[PDB]
Amino acid sequence: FTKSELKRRRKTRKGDGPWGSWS
Amino acid sequence: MTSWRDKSAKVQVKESELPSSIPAQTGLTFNIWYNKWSQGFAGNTRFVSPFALQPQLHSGKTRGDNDGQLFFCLFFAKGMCCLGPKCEYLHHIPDEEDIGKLALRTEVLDCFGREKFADYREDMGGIGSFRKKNKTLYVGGIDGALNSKHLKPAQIESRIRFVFSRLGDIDRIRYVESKNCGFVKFKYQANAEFAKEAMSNQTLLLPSDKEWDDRREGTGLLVKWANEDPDPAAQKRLQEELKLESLNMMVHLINNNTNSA
Amino acid sequence: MPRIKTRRSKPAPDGFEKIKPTLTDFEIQLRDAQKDKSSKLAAKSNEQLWEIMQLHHQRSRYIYTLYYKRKAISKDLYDWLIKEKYADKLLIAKWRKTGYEKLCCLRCIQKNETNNGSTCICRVPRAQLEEEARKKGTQVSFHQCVHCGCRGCASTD
Amino acid sequence: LHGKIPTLKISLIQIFRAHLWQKIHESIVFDICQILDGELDVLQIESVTKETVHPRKSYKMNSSAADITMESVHEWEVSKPSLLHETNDSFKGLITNKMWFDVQLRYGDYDSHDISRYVRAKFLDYTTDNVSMYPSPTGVMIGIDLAYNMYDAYGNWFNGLKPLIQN
Amino acid sequence: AYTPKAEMPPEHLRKIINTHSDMASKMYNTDKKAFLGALKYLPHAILKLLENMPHPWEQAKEVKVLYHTSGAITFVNETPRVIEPVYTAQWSATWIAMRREKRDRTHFKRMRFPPFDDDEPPLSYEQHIENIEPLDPINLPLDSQDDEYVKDWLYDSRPLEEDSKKVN
Amino acid sequence: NIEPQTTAKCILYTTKGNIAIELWAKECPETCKRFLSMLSDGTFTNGEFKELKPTQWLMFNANSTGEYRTVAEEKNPRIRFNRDGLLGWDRRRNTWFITVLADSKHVLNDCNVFGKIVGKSIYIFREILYPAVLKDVEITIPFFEDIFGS
Amino acid sequence: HIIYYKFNKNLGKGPGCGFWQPAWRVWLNFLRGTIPLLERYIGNLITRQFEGRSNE
Amino acid sequence: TSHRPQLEARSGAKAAAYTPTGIEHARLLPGHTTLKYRK
Amino acid sequence: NQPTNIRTTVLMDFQPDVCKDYKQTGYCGYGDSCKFLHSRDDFKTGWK
Amino acid sequence: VKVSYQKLLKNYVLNELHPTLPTNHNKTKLLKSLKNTKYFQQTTIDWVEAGLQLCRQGHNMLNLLIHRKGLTYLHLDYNFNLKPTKTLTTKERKKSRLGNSFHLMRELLKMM
RNA sequence: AAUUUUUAAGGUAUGUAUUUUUUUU
RNA sequence: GGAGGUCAACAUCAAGAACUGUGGGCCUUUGCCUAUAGAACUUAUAACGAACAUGGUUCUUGCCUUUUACCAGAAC
Ligand SMILES: [Mg+2]
Ligand SMILES: [Zn+2]
Ligand SMILES: [Zn+2]
Ligand SMILES: [Zn+2]
Ligand SMILES: [Zn+2]
Ligand SMILES: [Zn+2]
Repeated sequence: FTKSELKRRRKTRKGDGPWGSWS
Repeated sequence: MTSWRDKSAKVQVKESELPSSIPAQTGLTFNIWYNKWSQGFAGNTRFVSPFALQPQLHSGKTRGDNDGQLFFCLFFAKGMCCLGPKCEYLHHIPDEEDIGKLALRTEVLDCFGREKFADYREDMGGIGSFRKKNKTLYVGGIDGALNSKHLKPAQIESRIRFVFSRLGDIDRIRYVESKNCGFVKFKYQANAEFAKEAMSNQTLLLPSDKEWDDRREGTGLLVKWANEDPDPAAQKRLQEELKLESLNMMVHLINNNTNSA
Repeated sequence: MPRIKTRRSKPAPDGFEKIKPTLTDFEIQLRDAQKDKSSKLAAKSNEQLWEIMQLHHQRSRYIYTLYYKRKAISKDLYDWLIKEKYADKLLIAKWRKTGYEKLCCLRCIQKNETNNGSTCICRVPRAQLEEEARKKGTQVSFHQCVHCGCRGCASTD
Repeated sequence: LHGKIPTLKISLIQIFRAHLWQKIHESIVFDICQILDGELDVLQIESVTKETVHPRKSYKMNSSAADITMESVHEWEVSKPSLLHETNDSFKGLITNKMWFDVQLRYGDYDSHDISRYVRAKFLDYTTDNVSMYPSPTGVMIGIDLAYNMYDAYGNWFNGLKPLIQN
Repeated sequence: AYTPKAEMPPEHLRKIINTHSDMASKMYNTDKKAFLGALKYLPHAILKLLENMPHPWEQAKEVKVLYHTSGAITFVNETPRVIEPVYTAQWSATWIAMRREKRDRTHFKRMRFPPFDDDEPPLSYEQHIENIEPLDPINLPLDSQDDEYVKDWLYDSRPLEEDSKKVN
Repeated sequence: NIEPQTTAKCILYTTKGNIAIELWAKECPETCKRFLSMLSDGTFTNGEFKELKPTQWLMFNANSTGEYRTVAEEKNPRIRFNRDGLLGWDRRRNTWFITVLADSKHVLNDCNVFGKIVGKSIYIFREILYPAVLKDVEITIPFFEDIFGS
Repeated sequence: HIIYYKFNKNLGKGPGCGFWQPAWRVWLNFLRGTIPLLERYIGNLITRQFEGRSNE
Repeated sequence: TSHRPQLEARSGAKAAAYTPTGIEHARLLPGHTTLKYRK
Repeated sequence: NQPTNIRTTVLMDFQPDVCKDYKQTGYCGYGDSCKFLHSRDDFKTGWK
Repeated sequence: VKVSYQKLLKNYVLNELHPTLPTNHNKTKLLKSLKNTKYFQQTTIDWVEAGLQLCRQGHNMLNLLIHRKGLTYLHLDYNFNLKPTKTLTTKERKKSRLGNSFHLMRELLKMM
């Protein structure tokens, strides 16, 4: 995996960190 | 599919709505430990369930599916489940695809993941025995229908055939006029158990016929496990259906031996 | 030391007024987190606690960012915010460490308490769990840390 | 009872049996009711009507409630609260319509106190308390020591009342 | 291994304990057995609670507790320590405050016992007691100058906590 | 039993009699500044006593102080209905709630409890047992004199 | 007695007091030794309450 | 007629536990914990 | 001189000492020795 | 008072004369072993709050034991007075006989 | 030349049945 | 690397005035003699604690209808 992939990927979770819901 | 598959089941009831604990004033003082009304005499605790489900409407996909937990939500079966799409158990009526996965463990414990007990119970209560596989259900307390009486068993039979129909398979249904008891046998074990919890303490007729609005009040109807059918008619048939199944179960058992070699 | 304004306590340093309303908006929420709704379900009862653990997490990041990111508050005031317990020192000390930046709680890294192994799955990257799930293609099963309600402390997610 | 002491408990349960405490209370209330009912003309009383008493009021020692209530043909010039036997009375302080009487029994001891101090202490206690329900802020509290055959009353008196309740 | 124990938010405990106030649900069946099982240790919790009492020059002490996550019991986990001479000075100093205030005011009222009626359930901290600012403790005037050495740190809860030289 | 303390006193002169009032300012200051202000603003004067609800309460002075708007709700558990004649505040705009003898606990947490009646003049209120009207309002002990007439 | 007549010397009979250190210690020590009583008693009472008394 | 008293084994085969139910008697609290050997 | 500041809760004594054999029957085995009351009350015109 | 000085001396002497000499290996303490598990968790809090908390705890404990035993006619008030509410038949009487563990415990909470 | 305060138990039995929706000939 | 922690584990803390290790010598390593190295904490109007509780067993007592709860001295 790659840093760019992760950084882009996370914002997907609804509410920042870490209580933000995946899906 | 068109009913169950796509939808995530709507919450049957709001958290606020669900009945409170502490059944009201059966006794002089509440007992914190055993939650009961201690000192005084009870006058039949039993009441008609204020809740029931809509087999097609409430059923849907949930978080149990993604987990793929085998066991079914019983508070769904009572139509009382407040979690809905956040519930961790399956919401729907059992099918043969889900039964097949349960089919390993359905002997020791029911569809809801409640362990069976060896001896049954005096009055044939909640869960059965893991000694006998009983597909036969007994209905009683037809007064749950209330005073309104029906002209013949046709009204009764058809109504019972209608209501239990949605809850799964049916091998046969027999109402008895002399004794107000209707014996229902689903094809499958797992289905018989799901109907017991769903249909207990319930009322009858149509949604809006006669005394339906005051229907909530009554005694409520029993749904209990049933004794062996004593007549030699079915007693031959139960034994004949036994043997023919036994012969089927010799072949598979010599086949995995035929596999074994 | 005490949260209360007991006469022993020292009056706040200079820059405290600017952040005072921002902290109180956490405070009046906490007062409402503990009021004891009556909830029957055992799945709900812990979901109430998950509000406190979050409001406690969220109040410390606020104090953490000001000083250790934006450098927007004096070191006197910060040292005074730790006495008064507006911020959890031992939590923040993990935030300064490498790997732990987004951590829930000090309970989630407890090696001891958990039965086998350690460290809530709450500390395991989503990127991974998807993959061990991928072997089964089951889209995992994990949602919330039983201590917290966390989903992915691990600082990549 | 301040100890255990069973023999004393048994004698004292003989002396009061078949609800004698309640019957003494109802008995004093009734005779006071007749005596007030005979003075309707002289004292300017509209009506003397004894109330419906909770069955346990007689022996409930924390709170009380009026027994007999009064009402005036016109109006009444009442005094400060004072003892039954005191003399100087200035009737110009207060003015009311309803009066009430409490009959409070008590069974005293060697350490007990004289009845007057008990009657006044309970009077101030109850009338300033929020538990007791009295019709109007003027009344007479009639105490009796059952054991010592002693009585007093600490009320708000109007002209014509003391020379009765004494007699 | 062995990471030390994780301090928590008091809010967590509070919510636990006032949640378990009302229990009639079936979910409490294993939290009631914990209440009974905890009754064995209660006389120790009374100990630790009652040996950590404030002392008069304190308005409030904040003490560590150790609680059962089911809210079955709450132990005070500190032990008090005092410098012997400093402690004697504090008690002696209040002593003089007591005599001066006894000779001072004419009527000295004394608290009614018990303070609260039998039927009133014990009032919660976070509602009743928490909001109010505390009343002043006994202290003593202590002199402007003579006592300049001790007067700063005398009445502190733990008189000297941070001094590298004065205390461990 | 345990009431924080009475910090405000406003005497009501009515037809049926003179009703004294003691108030808790500190525990619910918002309700105070609606109550006392309308006595300084006079919008309560000549109020008919309106709706008795047997065993519940009696009501009067319906009009609303600010912008016909609500009041920030506040409560204290020390202040409960154990008594008759606790001044109270309904959810509806600027409405007094005067607790009758039956002093129920269920209307609690439907209202913001406010003040008492002095133990002497409670009897005059019990005369309700031709509605009363409010002639004149005197304030004996003010508490917060800032923002009041200012 | 000892604390009073050293305390109340030259002033009064009144209730003013509040030197509670000796009594507090006395009670703390009484506690120190009744912990094993109540643990054994209450232990027995509850282990009998859940598990029933011995048959033998 | 006491006849046959009571056998221990039936009381020794009961399913309480190895110990009793776990009641803690006052005379089984540890005492004289050390032995004494002869020369 | 009972102390000035104390509230002592009344604890009701609900046990009557009525002798249950002499209350029902009207004969008590123990006699004049009986530790209890012997007082003999009866109900309230129940029968028709 | 002179009697008081004598009494205090008597106690002093009887301590000085017979000592106790503690238990090495006692080093295992209740709380130190108690905090090891998952179940106990640690925090700070005000003293008075811990007092109030322990009062609530105790009251719930004793009510659950009483009601467990099946006695709902005995009422614990919040000052830990155990009161009968009703007249009891002998069987009620024998079951509600109640030991020194319960009562001693209750009295101890009452002091607190 | 100085004592010392109280709660339980051996007394009012004990035992049985009693509020239930009609288990297939 | 230092300063710390109302953190943890393990070892030790009432004995010829009282500890270990080592080299050599007799015994043939226990033990005895001799030379030597290192001894933190606790002790002499005796002790880990400038403090002070409870229980058990057995004696001698005190209250005395019997058990619990108790009186008060001793030994362990
Ligand atoms: Mg005998
Ligand atoms: Zn569900
Ligand atoms: Zn966490
Ligand atoms: Zn976690
Ligand atoms: Zn986390
Ligand atoms: Zn008799």
